[PDB]
Amino acid sequence: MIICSVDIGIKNPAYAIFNYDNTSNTIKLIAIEKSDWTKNWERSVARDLTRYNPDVVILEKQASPNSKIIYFIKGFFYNSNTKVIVRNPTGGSYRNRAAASIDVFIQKISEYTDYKNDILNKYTKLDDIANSFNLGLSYMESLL
Amino acid sequence: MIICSVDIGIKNPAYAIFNYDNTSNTIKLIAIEKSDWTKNWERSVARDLTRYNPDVVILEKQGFASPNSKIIYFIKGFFYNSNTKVIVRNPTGGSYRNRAAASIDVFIQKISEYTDYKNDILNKYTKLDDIANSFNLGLSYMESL
Repeated sequence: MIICSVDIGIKNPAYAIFNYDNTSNTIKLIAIEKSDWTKNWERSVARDLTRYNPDVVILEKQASPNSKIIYFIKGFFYNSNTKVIVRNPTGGSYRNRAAASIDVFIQKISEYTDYKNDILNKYTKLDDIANSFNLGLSYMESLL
Repeated sequence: MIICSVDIGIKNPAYAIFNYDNTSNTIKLIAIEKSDWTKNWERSVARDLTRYNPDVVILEKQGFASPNSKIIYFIKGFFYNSNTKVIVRNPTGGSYRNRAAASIDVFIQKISEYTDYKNDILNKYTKLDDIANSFNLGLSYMESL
C-alpha cells in the first residue's frame, strides 16, 4: 500500500510518500519533495500525484486557491482505484502552527527515514515538508 | 460533435446537450434536463456528464467564495487527460431576478429554432431559470465557434 499526503500550495506545495506494509504493521518514509504548481497547476498536480501511483491520497483541509486543487484531485482520482481523503490540519495563533509542526517533524522523522541529515540539508525551509509529513502520520494513526 | 453546457448548482443544477455539425454549420438541441446533486454530488455529476458522452464541456464561471467552484474543479479533474475538453465560460446586470427574466425571455423565444419541442419543455418544467441559463451558456460558447 502506497500513501500520498499533500500540503497544498501554489508557490510552496509539498508531498510526503509513505509505504504501508499491513503485514509487518510498519511504516517507511520513501520521499518528501518540494514542488512547484505555478505553471499549469493541473498538469503539475496530475504528474506529482501519479508519479508514485498511490493507493490513497491525503489532502489538507483548507476562498483559498487550494480548494480548487482539492477538488481537481478528487475528480482526477474518481474513476480510479485510489481513495482521496481530506483531513484536518495536523492551537495558539496560526503563526505558531508552523513552528510546532517543524519541531514535531525534526524530532519524529528520524524513526522512519534514517535519512534525516540529507533531508535537512536539501530543504532549509521545513514548513510544508513538516506539514505533509505530519498529515500522512495523522492519517495512518487511524489505521493502526 | 457533442457539446455539454452545465448551469452549476447543488439543489438546482441544469444541463443542456447540443449536437454540433461543423459540416452543415447547424446546431440541434438534444435534451435539457434539471438534475439533483444533493445526494453524493460527485456521483451525480459524473453520471449526468458521462450520460451523453460529450466531446466538450462548458462550465459556468463561479467565484472562489461560491460553493460551486468545487463542482467546476471536480469536473475539470474528472475529464483531465481525457478526450473531452472542459471550458469555463462567463455568465451569459441589475438584480438576479432581472438577469433570470432576461434569460427566460431569450430562452422561451429562442429554443423553438433548435428543438421543435417547445410545448412539452414548457409543460414539464415550470421554473425556467437554470434551464435558460444552461441553454444560453451553450449558445454563447457555440457563437465563438
